[PDB]
Amino acid sequence: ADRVSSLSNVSGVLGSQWGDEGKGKLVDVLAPRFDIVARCQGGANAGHTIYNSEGKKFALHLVPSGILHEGTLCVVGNGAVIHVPGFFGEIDGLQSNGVSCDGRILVSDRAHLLFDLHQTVDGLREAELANSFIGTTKRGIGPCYSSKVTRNGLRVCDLRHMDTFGDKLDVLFEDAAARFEGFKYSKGMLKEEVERYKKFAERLEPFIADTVHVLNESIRQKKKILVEGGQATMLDIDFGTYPFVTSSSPSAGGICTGLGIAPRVIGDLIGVVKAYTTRVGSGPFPTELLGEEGDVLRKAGMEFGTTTGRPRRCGWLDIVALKYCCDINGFSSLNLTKLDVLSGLPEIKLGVSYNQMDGEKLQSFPGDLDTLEQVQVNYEVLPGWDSDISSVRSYSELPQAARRYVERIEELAGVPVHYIGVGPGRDALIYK
Amino acid sequence: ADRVSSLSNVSGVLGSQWGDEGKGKLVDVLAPRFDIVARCQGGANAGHTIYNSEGKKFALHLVPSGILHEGTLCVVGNGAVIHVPGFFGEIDGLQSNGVSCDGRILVSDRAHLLFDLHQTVDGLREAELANSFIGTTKRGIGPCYSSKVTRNGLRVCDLRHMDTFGDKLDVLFEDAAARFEGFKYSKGMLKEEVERYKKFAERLEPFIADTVHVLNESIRQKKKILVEGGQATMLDIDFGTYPFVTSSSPSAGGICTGLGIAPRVIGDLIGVVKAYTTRVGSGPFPTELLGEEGDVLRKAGMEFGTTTGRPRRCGWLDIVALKYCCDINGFSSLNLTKLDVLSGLPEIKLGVSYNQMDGEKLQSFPGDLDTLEQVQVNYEVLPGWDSDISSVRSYSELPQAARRYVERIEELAGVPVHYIGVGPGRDALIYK
Ligand SMILES: Nc1nc2c(ncn2[C@@H]2O[C@H](COP(=O)(O)OP(=O)(O)O)[C@@H](O)[C@H]2O)c(=O)[nH]1
Ligand SMILES: Nc1nc2c(ncn2[C@@H]2O[C@H](COP(=O)(O)OP(=O)(O)O)[C@@H](O)[C@H]2O)c(=O)[nH]1
Repeated sequence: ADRVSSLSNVSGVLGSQWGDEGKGKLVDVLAPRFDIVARCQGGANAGHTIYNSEGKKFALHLVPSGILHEGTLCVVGNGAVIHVPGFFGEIDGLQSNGVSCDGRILVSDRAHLLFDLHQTVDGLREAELANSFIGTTKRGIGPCYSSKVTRNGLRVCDLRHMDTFGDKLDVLFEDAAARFEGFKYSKGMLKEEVERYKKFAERLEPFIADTVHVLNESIRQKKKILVEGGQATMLDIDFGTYPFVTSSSPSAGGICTGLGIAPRVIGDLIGVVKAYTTRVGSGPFPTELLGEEGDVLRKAGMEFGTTTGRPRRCGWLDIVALKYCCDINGFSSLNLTKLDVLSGLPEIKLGVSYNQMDGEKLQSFPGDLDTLEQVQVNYEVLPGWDSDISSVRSYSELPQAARRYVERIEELAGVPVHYIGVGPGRDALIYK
Repeated sequence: ADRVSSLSNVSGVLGSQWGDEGKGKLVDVLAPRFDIVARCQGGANAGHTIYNSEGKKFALHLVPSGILHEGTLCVVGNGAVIHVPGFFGEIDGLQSNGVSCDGRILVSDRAHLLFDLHQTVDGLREAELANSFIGTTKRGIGPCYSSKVTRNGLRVCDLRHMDTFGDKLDVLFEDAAARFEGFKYSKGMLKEEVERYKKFAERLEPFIADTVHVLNESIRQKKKILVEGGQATMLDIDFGTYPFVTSSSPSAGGICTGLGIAPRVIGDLIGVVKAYTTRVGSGPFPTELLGEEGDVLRKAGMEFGTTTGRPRRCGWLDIVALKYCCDINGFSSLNLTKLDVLSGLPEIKLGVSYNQMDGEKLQSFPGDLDTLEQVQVNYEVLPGWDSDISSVRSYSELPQAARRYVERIEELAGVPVHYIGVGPGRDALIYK
């Protein structure tokens, strides 16, 4: 079961559901076998939680999970968005925990910039909207990618030319003001922003590097590279549950557009499938458990915001969406995480079919929410088990009902399971 | 030289420079060998020009170039943006020219909608800006992709639920008004838009289909599919000459995010490289020829807007950019087009190296325009020729100086040339 040494020159870990499946943990385990670990999409809005040898907790945002290994180079691709202030704060927090970052992190010169501006703008949007509620989710991710699409946003390369940075930054400052009256843009406030990032440019300079060239050059030199997926594909701007999705492309296609590598060079793709689904926030949720069964999962899995402490909605594993997701990415294998959370459940259901409001079986996963929010899920109950498995390291040591579980999944999904998570620890992973 | 039968289950044609390289022509020639031809990115803003057997001129916008073959199904992927009014106008124009479209064109339900709104908004932007000039380029492409990223835009699936379409459309109508004072949004004007697209929904209905499912299902059934690239990768939102680029991703990664297919399933990728570069509009142009040499190319190649008649800037083939582009996409081969345009030139230069403002050779293509607009190109003059080759069908029949040309290119680029265009006609293509 040498799964660690079976991976190709260029491999990648992708989330196959919604929210946090625990990709980081896997990336941390597989990282020492790779020369480079790169984040291709998203911003610091995410948050991978990993633990070292001593059991020390680490919560990453932008930095790839491979940062805990000396011989590994972390890279933030061009597909990403960087909130420079928060970035350095993240760096400082790692440097104080004995983890050096100097010369071990590359920042794509082609990656766009997320200013505090986008953050306040993001907030202004909801303030007037139907009123999305309670949560300091001032993640200016949406607006930043918009500036990018609009082509009026700034990129990392701009910090090398502070001369023009001024008249390049005021342009989107002026824009935002024209839109919201809750923004005045003082000419004095602009002066600061320039002098602020002028200082930031000094510190960030050694990190900047031609991400596209470096990566491609690396491949020519046979350097192994593991791509860390930002979020899940069900959250994808195109394939996810629109409009309830992210403005980024968490799918496999995104690793090409976010890193600048050829689709032909991408080898194995491990899809992280949590034993049960968890959707954070409003949106369609077929397998959603509003009853005690959901409460049991939530507490056991600790499905609560790392900052907000808000409970993530839970439910049974959705195979319909998973199968659909498998096709889109073309996963070589899968990492079935948080299996230890299902312990204690007498019955564990699986969403297999999708019926219409009347009773017609759908051949594929619904695009529009109109049809999706009105579906009749067809479950498949399986024998559960009452046994703490957070200690099982070998596959054969698992309960018969638990083994039957992964097997039924890999059967319906079509893709085999090579990793089974039974604990948050770096050590808590079973190889199949 | 059975290049037509060498292509994989899923192949694709991509532009490797800027502007129009003549991808459509190739797609039209290769189309009859494929079961499906699909457009993965962009909107009607493009415009592929192809000719049938009788020599009839056809100018496509959204519809893939494979539309001229009966046993071929054209597909407009989820990555695209559809301006429904213009679409039907394009359909009507094809139906009158004896080309039926009923049941031969699929429209992705997940593809976003480009309303006249985005068109007027796009215009409002430039009106107040530094003043981009003269040109009815009211292509609301930029703003539409923005609505998408913002997640407040509408998609094709919404037309199936006109009930909510109303309150879903007014949302971005209200938005635009808040931004520009040159927009008032009459409640009466909204009423129309709803009743307009309510009628459009009736006509478009038979075209709509789950693009993602269909395509993937097709692959499972071994149906060949050829992807038609929208524009070129040097125009890519991430990899192109930002900010002078399009809001879409014309690169290979884009065919994944635009169609919903696995990166592992994409086979051959033919990169269309015109014999000389042509950049339409302002932006960095290293190999730009402002002298007579440029005028000769422009007239011979007919480098003028199909609608605006404006002359496209011209120059020598840029190998630096090409090589850089080759890596990003991973082209299996290349299609060297418009070779017949180089006839008459005593000398033909090739951009090989890139020197700094002082004299330092760059290892890679520049990201920021600051450095790019200030480079010293290092050419490589080759023997030209004075011979009308618009009649040469075999490779050996070409002039020695012309053959030496393609060979030096495929040598420096690393990827072989399999197609050489010597005329706009369907028949005017040489196989190497
Ligand atoms: N109990 C348990 N927790 C796990 C397991 N795998 C991962 N986790 C935890 O689940 C959370 C996963 O979300 P997070 O890592 O923030 O998101 P990611 O970006 O998808 O990695 C982390 O806090 C992990 O330490 C597992 O097998 N069992
Ligand atoms: N002279 C000449 N014209 C060509 C050749 N191949 C294509 N063209 C024409 O060049 C133009 C290329 O732009 P177009 O095809 O609209 O753009 P595309 O979107 O890249 O296909 C078209 O009008 C073609 O008919 C060639 O080998 N020689």
